[PDB]
Amino acid sequence: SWQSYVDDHLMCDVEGNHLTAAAILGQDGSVWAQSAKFPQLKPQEIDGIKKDFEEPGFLAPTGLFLGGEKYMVIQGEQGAVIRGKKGPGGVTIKKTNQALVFGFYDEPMTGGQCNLVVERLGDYLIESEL
Repeated sequence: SWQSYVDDHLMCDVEGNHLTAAAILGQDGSVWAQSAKFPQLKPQEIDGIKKDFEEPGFLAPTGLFLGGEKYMVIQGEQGAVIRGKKGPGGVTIKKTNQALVFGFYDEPMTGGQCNLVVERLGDYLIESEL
């Protein structure tokens, strides 16, 4: 289900650590599944994300805001992945055909481990035509 993807794919422990929160939202902004601590995102934030996927670099000067919190944009994949850092944590956002997979991490988990779980699920949904 969309909820087993969140709980079993995204929240699966990678080297003992797991995401602080995860979710799959439809690109219209609606939540299909989310973990318990996932943030309430604003409309304008979901819009900035979609705009950065069309015009990469759109978010860098201003920051990646999620839940009213600022993230500093870090290197991603054009039109495919947006990554950010906020102190010892960060977030990875993977764009699929119909969705947006989000992954929030906090130390001791690393960015590489968050990228791994988030992007692999994203490539799996993309394969299933989602």
